[PDB]
This record gives sequence, structure tokens and C-alpha cells, in this order.
Amino acid sequence: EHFKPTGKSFRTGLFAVVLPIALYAWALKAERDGREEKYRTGQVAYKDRQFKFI
Amino acid sequence: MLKIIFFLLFLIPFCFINNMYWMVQIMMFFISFIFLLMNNFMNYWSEISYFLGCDMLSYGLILLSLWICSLMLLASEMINKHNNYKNLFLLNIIILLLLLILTFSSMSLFMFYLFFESSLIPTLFLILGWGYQPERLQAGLYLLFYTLLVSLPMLIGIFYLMNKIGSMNFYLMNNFMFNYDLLYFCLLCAFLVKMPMFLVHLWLPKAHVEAPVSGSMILAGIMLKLGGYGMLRVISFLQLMNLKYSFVWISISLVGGVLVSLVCLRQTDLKALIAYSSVAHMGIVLSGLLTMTYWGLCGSYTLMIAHGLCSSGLFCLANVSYERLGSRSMLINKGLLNFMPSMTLWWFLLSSANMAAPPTLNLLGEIYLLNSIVSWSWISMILLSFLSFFSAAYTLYLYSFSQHGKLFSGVYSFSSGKIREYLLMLLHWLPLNLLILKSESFMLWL
Amino acid sequence: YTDDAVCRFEADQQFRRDRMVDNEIVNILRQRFEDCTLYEAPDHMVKCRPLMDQYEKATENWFIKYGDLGGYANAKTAYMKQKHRLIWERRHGPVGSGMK
Amino acid sequence: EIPEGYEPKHWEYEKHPISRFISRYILNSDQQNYEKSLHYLYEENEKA
Amino acid sequence: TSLTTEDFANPSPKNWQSYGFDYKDQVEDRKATKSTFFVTVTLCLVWGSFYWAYLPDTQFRNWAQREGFLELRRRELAGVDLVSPNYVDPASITLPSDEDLGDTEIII
Amino acid sequence: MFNNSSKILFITIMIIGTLITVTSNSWLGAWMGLEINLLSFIPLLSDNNNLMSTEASLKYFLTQVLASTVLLFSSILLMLKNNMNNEINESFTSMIIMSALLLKSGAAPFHFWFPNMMEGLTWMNALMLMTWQKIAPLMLISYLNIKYLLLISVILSVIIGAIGGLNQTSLRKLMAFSSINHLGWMLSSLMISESIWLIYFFFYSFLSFVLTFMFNIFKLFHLNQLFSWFVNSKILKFTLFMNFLSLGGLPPFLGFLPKWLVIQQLTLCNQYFMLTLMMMSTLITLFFYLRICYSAFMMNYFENNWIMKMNMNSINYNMYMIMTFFSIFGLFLISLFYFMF
Amino acid sequence: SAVNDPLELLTNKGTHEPSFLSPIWNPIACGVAGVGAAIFINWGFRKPVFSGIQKHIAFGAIGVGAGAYFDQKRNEYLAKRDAVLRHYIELHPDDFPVKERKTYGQVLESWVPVR
Amino acid sequence: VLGLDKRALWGALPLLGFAIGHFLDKKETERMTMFRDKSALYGRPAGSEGKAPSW
Amino acid sequence: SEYFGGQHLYQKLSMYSKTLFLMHNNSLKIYLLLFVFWILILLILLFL
Repeated sequence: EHFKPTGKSFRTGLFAVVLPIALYAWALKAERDGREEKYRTGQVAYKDRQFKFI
Repeated sequence: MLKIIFFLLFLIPFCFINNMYWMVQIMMFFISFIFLLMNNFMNYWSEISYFLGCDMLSYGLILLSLWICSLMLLASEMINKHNNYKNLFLLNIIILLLLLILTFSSMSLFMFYLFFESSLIPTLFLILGWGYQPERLQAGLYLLFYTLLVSLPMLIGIFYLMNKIGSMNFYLMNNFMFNYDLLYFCLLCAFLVKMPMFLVHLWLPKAHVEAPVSGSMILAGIMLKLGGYGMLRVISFLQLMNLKYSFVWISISLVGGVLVSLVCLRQTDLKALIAYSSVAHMGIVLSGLLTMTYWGLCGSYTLMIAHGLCSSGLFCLANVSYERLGSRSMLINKGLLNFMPSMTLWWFLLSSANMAAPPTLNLLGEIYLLNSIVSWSWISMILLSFLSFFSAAYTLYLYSFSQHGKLFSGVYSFSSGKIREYLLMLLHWLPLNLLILKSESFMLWL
Repeated sequence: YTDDAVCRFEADQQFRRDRMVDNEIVNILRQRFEDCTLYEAPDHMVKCRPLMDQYEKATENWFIKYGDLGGYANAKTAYMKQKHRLIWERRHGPVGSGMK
Repeated sequence: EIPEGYEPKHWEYEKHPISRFISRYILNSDQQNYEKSLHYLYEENEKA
Repeated sequence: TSLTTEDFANPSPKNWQSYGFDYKDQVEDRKATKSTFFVTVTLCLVWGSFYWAYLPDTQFRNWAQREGFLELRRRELAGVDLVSPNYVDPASITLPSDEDLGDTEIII
Repeated sequence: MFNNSSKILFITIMIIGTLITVTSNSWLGAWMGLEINLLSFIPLLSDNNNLMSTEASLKYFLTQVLASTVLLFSSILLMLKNNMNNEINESFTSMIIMSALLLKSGAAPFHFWFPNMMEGLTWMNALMLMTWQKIAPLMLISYLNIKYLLLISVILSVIIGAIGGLNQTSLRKLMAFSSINHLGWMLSSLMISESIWLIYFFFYSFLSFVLTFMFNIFKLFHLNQLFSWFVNSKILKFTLFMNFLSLGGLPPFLGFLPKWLVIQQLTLCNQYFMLTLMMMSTLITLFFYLRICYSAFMMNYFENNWIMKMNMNSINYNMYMIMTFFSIFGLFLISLFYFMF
Repeated sequence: SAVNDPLELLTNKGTHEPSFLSPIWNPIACGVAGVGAAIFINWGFRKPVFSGIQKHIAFGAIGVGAGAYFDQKRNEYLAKRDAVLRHYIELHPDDFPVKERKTYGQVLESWVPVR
Repeated sequence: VLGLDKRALWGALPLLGFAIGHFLDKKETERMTMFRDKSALYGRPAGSEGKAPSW
Repeated sequence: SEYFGGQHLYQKLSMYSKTLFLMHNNSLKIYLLLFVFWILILLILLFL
């Protein structure tokens, strides 16, 4: 009832969740893509694959 | 399987005969016992009957409902005490249970959807009919309209699958892998809502805070699982598409779990706090589920069973306190250890289970989702540490604050705990531990 | 065939049963190295070393066969991993050496 | 050890007497569920 | 009223305290308590948990362990790798030769 | 057919008029049947006890006269260029015919007259207008094969039909906006087939046939009257209002089966985007139906207390209860129906 | 057989045995519906629900009779429907050519490495 | 000790539904007899077969 | 979350339902005139 997109609220909400989600979702995509690239290229011998049983 | 269905159908007339409230649960408890004997299931479907089967996955979820739906009758004895349309109330649960049994026991995807949502309307009557506070309207719509808004588009995604597969049966679907981006969003955004996901959870705190005790049980007990159960059946043929957008869901749920835990610490309502605790754990369930690994799948199935029993359990205790103190706010509810010390024991055990305390079945499932997530990416250790830390931060605040301090001053005299309440709490927690012995069955559905 | 389901269902269950046998043939080999370390200490490195060599080989063969399929792994998926693996082997040699 | 040409009934495949009793008179044999499922998948595949 | 030192020491079997199952008919309240306990506890938990324990081996997990030993002995004696790395023997397979593939994406 | 022997005639001549239209093998023959239908409805619609009713008799007349006039205009023009009742390749001249027919049925862009004439109709009049009068117009549109014009009406019909209905409190005016939405589903079902449309129309008329009686039997015309309405068993009142959910097409009830078959065929025909706009917009329609159920689902109300008794007609109520029973339990009879396969 | 002949696929052989509830579900479903409908009418009029059983028997009897009649017509419609498909297949053997049944040996489709 | 009365006599009706429910599905298994003792994993040896089919 | 969720959506939907009310609060002539405009455009395109 007393909420208004006043910029302070947007600035509050922006850094509150959206960027932690965006920055961290970016980190997950980045790290897995690098790790995935090795596997697709055939870099890691099956001896050295981590979490064989996950 | 029809043994269960026809048993329930012929128990419908018991709603009409008078002075049959208590004879109903016994028929509802006895059938659970009968259902408890027919466990000879496997990964593949078994006991076919015209379209109704059951595998190890469906069995545990069905048996969970029969147990929970039976406890609803114990918990809602106030409806019997005031003859507040008890006959209609009974018919609502008997109908609701039948929809659940069919939903899990359905072998074809179209049926699952057919009874998926259809169970909603018996729930919607439950909230409006027997809810106290005026907000059951403004919470009645949220439950109905979030679900319908995202389930109706799912119906299109289901039909588009006939024209390719030619059938709905789950086993025949797994042979295919689809590549269409929108179809992925038309069979998971419909279940991501009901899990719920962190950003689309706005209905959950409203439905649970306003619904009656019984409605709180089933809403937290089985409705949050129909979203989870549905995913377990439809990521089988969305494996390829799941890899392109999973990182979006994992991040949201993981970060969503942490942020909600802080929101839990700033709550002041018992019902609200327990409801927000549901989103916290359901974030881990969804996170591990989308990891798609053997552990993340078996673990997710386990935790859904355990969490439902617990969160359903914790809604008993809030109702017990609310029934006497008359207010559900934390400020009113203090030092209950000094009014109802016998009750405080059950507060602890159910509370401890919620924070993944041993030897509960909850810790077995949580160990596994944690394993799958870590294997998915070592970066997930950051919040997965925070989320498990804060998942106890509010649980202690829930338990300690409501039980420990000095008693409220304005409270008027009220009855002490009754045997019914204690028996209700035992049936919630005691299976939640003994199930660890035979996790053999309620874990390896794959 | 690509259209019959009973024959696929026959093999999927057979694959799953063989998976259990192969899951725990690893488990037995782990228990051997488990037991040798307890029955041979303090001088257990010399004696468990061969047993662990048996164990690590089994894990890799286990991981080459059922590995990286996740849940929903079935006869079709496992067999198709093998077909892709073999093609890569003749083209790029054994895995771990990279592509050409 | 199984005799040369002997077909055990499904309940014969288990040790404890109580478990023999349950599988014989309380539960469907594993063959039954296996071979019903084959039929149902056969008919369902014919739909598509 | 003005109860006495013996109205508190000579409990009147006239009023009754309810066990939470009914508040009007005393015999009904005890009657529901007794039956509810029996099914929920004497059957679901005692008989159920007992029956669970002696449930037949339905997942074929005990059976596997027997295979894991027999299957291991036969192949440890047979000079074959203890876990076969091939779902079907590689020589039995018929690879599509390179020209057939035509740049199809190959993954590991 | 309520007051005099004359009302009996006008009803029959309405049936004959509609039949002549849908059995006519040429535009001109079809147009005649519309004229027969026109004067069969007006006397049924005009009653001088109401200042409002005569106004309703007007707006309908001016609209329908214009529609038939423009309809005949294009039909003459259509066969002036093709010399056939049919056009080999659809073009503007066929669009004009479509525009008239939509106005004849009050589709979205030309629906304005339709709710605005519902203030001054008895409930039994609204049923004749809502259900039967939409047969002849919509059934001729099946002949014309323009997509975009028909497609536009659907998109606007579901939208305008829903959003407009939120603001009403008069049940007669509310049902009009509700009917505009169901009209949108028909036209969507009409670009794909007719057998679906014939099925869907029959179910739509069925539900409206039910809801009209409940208001007609108890003479309710405003939302407040629902809360003030007295019923012996609040269980009974609770169950009667469970027909609105079927009118909302919720699957546990019979009223979804019609919506269901329209999606299993639209999806089969790859019209995915349409269904999104339609099914999504139906929620808003489902909304104000629940606003009616506020008077039933909650089931203890503050009500005026100078009534203890229900005075109701038997035969209407006798037929209404039968129809209501299927409207809640009609789903398991889909097995019997063999018109979808 | 290794062949995919569409006409063979449609053509029946009598092997299938219809379920037990199949020839009785429509009669029994309508019969119960008729009785239940009669139960409302008394309830709606606040009459004892089992009073005037004459109407129950009529609605139950009428339900069964209607169910059996329409069920009889249903099978004719289904029997005719397949007959149409079989005839149309025969008329256009080119548009529904016999195709050979591949097996997984002679195909190479992708797999999804979860990792 | 049960604390059951004549009202539980109505319980026979739900138990009636159980037997009827049991009967149908049992009747359904008798309709499932075309892979019965014929599958590759349980199929009887070709020749000199048991008179009564398993299950 | 509820700015893009419900409470605002309702505040917008109700606001439009007000606007459609005024669009329905006109003389019968205006609506028919709107129809005639549509016809005239189709006729004009016919000559082209």
C-alpha cells in the first residue's frame, strides 16, 4: 500500500537480490563452461575425472 | 491398486451419517495399514489396472498422503467440537484424497495433469470454508490463480507431446529428447511455481498463514510435492534442454534459499515463519533435482517425503498454541515451556528435524542433494554453506523464542495440552525417524 | 527396433540388473582394500597397494560404462555413449590425449 | 544349489520363513508384475 | 459452590475431563481414544514395522550382493576385467565409417 | 413461452427462421431466414411494463436491421463478380460479409450493442438471445474462410469480454460479457472445424441454460441479492454455485470438457499462440465468476432476517436440479460420448 | 515382423480381450447417475432422499437403457471409423508406403552427458 | 480394548468396496495372459512345459 | 515481487475495466457509425 518505485526502493531492490543472483548465476555458467570445455575436447582422461560416483 | 480407490469411494457415504467423524479416520488409518502391506514395487510400473499403476516413486508419495490426510482429521477436531459443517468438511478431504491417489497412481502424463490441478478446488473450498481471518479471500485467490495461470499453458505443452510421441505413458516418453526451447518452459515453469521458486513464492506465505490447520497440513504436505513429483517425471525427456537453462534455476533457488532464511529471521508470525521455512528447503530440493544426477534424484525424492511430514508437523504445533493464546504472533507466544512443558518436547523434535538433525530421514535426503549440488559446481559451496547455516538460525529462533523466555502477561487462562494433541505429534515425528531403517524402499526409486 | 517397446523394456531392466551387479562388484573390491588395511597395519601400504590397484581399475571401467549418465540412464543411453566413445577413439585416439 | 532341471516357485527364492509366507500369499510374484508390464507396454506402444 | 476439604479429597465420579476426542459424551470420548490408538499404533506402527522388516527382497538388492560375489569369483578366475568397460563388445559393434558421419557432432 | 398462446407461436417461428438460414444453399436464401428470425424475437423481447424493455427492443432492432442490410449488400456484390454463391479465393468482398455476421452476433469489435441491451431483458429472454440467436450467425461464418479477420475477433473477444466483465455488478450485464468470451472460443473453434464447434456450442448453451434458471427461478438481478438470498441448507446453496466453476471450465466439473476438446484440436492444428492469449484471458473471466461464489463458498453470512422460507417453482427447479447434477458430475460420462472420435 | 505395413497395423485380429468393466461401465455409470440425480431432487425439495423410490427406479432404469443404446451406437461409429482409414490406405498405397524397421545398430543419435 | 461399537458395523460397507476393488484388478490380471510365461527373461523352456502357468 | 505480481496487476486491470465502461457508455449511433467506418474501408480497398 505504501510502496512506490521511487528509485531508492529500486536501488535497494536492485543490489538486494537481482545482482547477487545475476553475478552468481554468471559465475556458475562461467565455471561449468570452462570445466565442460575440457570434457568435450577430451582433455581429462577417465583416470582423472572427479566425482566419478557423484 | 483399485483396492484403495474403491475403499475410499465407499467411505464417501460416511460423511452423511451423523456421529461418524471418528469412525472415518479409523477407516482412513486402516486403509493406510492395508496399503502399507502391498509394497512389492520396482522402478518400472506395477499392478496395472485400466490406467492405474504404482512404482516405488509413486508409492511413497501416495503413502505419505494417506498418512497426512489421516492426521488432518486428528488435527481438526475443533470442526467436530463445534459441528461446523463437519459432514461437508469430511467430504472435502475424502474427495481431496482420491484426487491425490489418482494423481500419483496415474500412469499417463495427461492424467497426472487431470488430477494434478483438480485437487486444487477441494483445497480452495477448504481455505474459504473453515479459515478464520478475513484474508482467506485474498489468500484464496493467490493459491488458485498462481496455479491456474501456469498450469493452463502446461496443458498445451502436454498436447503438443501427443503429436510427436503419440501417447502420454511415461515410459514411452523417456525414449525421446526434445530440443524446443519454449516446450521446456511449458513443463517446468508450471512446476517451478508450485515448488515454489523463490521469486514466484508470493502465494505460499499467504495461503499457509490464512488457511486452517488442516489446510496448512495438506498445502505444506502434498501440494508442494505435486510440483516436485511432476518434475521427476518430465526431466527424463528434457535432459538436453535442461542443460542450457539449469544454471538459471539453480542460482535462483540457491540464492533464493539464503535470502528467504534472512527473511525468516525477521518474521514475527509462527505461521509465516514455518511457511517461509518451506521455501528454504524446497529450494534445495529443486536445486538437487535439476542437477539430474543419481544422487540429486534419489535425495530429492527422500527430502520431499521427510520435509512434508515435518512442515506438516510444525503446523500442528502452531495451531495448538494459536488455539489457546488466540494469537499467532511470536510476541504473544513466549515461554510456552512454562505453560505446556510436555508440549515443548515435541516442539524440539519436529524443530530439530527441520534443521536436518539426526537420525531423522530429513538428514539422509539433505546429505544427498548437497552431494549432487557440490559435484555440479564447487562454486555452489558458498551459499550451500550459508543456507545450511541460516536454516538453523531461524529454527532456533522459532523454537527458542516461543518456548524459553518469561511468560506473556496478558494471557487469560486456557486448557492444557490434551492426549489427542500428543498422539498427533507422535505420529508426525515417530515415522520420520523409523523410516531411516527402511530407506531402502523410499530412496531407490531409480 | 526403434518402434517396439517390449524389447526395449526387456533390455532396460537387464541393463539395470547388470548395473547393480557392477555397482557392487566395485563395492566388494573396496571392502577388500578396506579389510586389508585393517588386517595388515601398521605395515599395510605394501599389502593394500595391489588391492587398491584392482579397485582403481574397476572404478574406471565402471565409470567408462555407467559414468556420466546420471539418473534416467538406460540401455539406450549407455549403448549410445559407447558408440560415440568408440568413434572418438579411432579419430582422436584414447581420451585424455585431446583432439587433433 | 539349483537342481539340474528344477523350476522353483517364486517364494522358494527367499530364506526366512516369514518372508516366504509374505511372498507366497500376500504379494504378487515378481514374474507377474514383470510380465503384465510387458503386455501393457505392448498395447500402449500400439496406440502411438 | 463452597467446596470442602473432602470434595477435593473424595473425587466425584460425576464430572469428567476429556481426552480431546469429544466434549459431550464421556463414553464416546474414551471410545474414540481407545480405537484410534489401536489402529494408529498397534497396527500401523507395530505390525507395520514388523512386516516391513521381513518384507521379501523386492528390489533385488540382497540378490545382487550374491551376484557380486559369484560374478566376481567367476570372472576373477576367467582372466577378464572385473568390470567390463563395454556395454556390448566393441568388435560386435559396427561403427559408421567417417564418410557416413558427415560432420555429425561427436561428444564424450 | 411464459404468458399467452401468442408467445408459443413466436418461439416456434424463431426455430423455423433459424432453420431456414442454416439449411439454405445460397446467400439470398440464408438472408431471408434472418428476417424471419428478426420479427420472431422482438415481440418476445418487448414488454411495456418496463421502460427498459422497450429500449432493449430498439437497440436490437437497429443493429440487426443494419446487419442484415449490409449482409445482403455484400452478398449481392459477392455474386456480381463471381456469379456463384461461393468465392474461389477469399478477398475483400468476402470480408464485408464476415463483418456483418460478427455484428449480427456481437463479436468483440462490434459487441457494444450486446451488453448495452441486456439491462432490460428478463432472464428467459437473455437465454434466447445468448444461446439461440448466436446459432444462425456463427453457423454461416463457417462457410467463409478468412483467417485474419476471424482471428482478430477472437483475440479482441476474449480480452474485451473478460476485462469489461470485472466492473459489472448486474448479473444480466455480467453474463453478457461472460457470453462474449465464450463466443470468442467458438470462433476460434470455428476456424479449425465445426464438430468441435457443434459440441462446444451445445455445452456452452447447457451451462448458460443452467445459470439462467437459477437466477430466473429466484429472480436475482444484482450481486448483493446473492448474499441476501435465503436458502435452507447452506450446503445446498454451496453446491448450486459450483456450476460457476464449470462455466469457468475447471476440469473436476463437466464444464471443462468443452474447453478441453477445443484445445486438443487447436493444438493439433499448431495454433499455439492463440491458445496462450485465449486460455490466459479466460482466467480473468474465471475471476468474476468467483466474485459470485463469495456468496456461497464462505458459508455463514450476515443476512436480512425477514425471510425464513424459500418460495420456488417446482418444474423449473425440478429440471434445474437435474441439469445441475450433471454440471458437477458430468465428467465421467465422457466415456459414453462418441462425437469427438 | 520386420515390416511396417500401415494396413497391417490397423487390421484387427481378435487377440485383444476388452476389459471386464468395458461392456458394463456405460450402463452402470448411467444407472448410478440416474439414481443420484433423483437423490438431488428430493434433497432440493427437502424431501427424504429415499422417499418416492419410484423416481429413483425410473431414472436408474432410464439411465441404463440410454447408456446401452448409445454404447451400441458408439461401437458402430468406431468400427466405421477404422473402416474408413483402412479403405483410404488401400486407395493411396503410395502416400503410405511400407517402411523398413531400423534398429539401434544402424543409427547414431546423440546422448546427454549430465556430468 | 478396541473400544468399538455398533457404529463400526457400517465399516463393512467400505470393506465391501475393498473386496469389489480387489476382485476387479484380480480379474484384470486374468486378462493379462499374452506374455504370461513367454518373455525372454521368464519364458518357459521350449518343450515339456509345466501344466499350470506360473502366476 | 508483487509490483510485477498481483496487487499491481489488479490495480491495472480494474483501471482498464473503468475505461471499457465509458466506451460502453455512449449512444447507440456511435457504435453503428464505427461499424460503417469499417465497411467503408473495406469497400475502398475493393476499388483498389
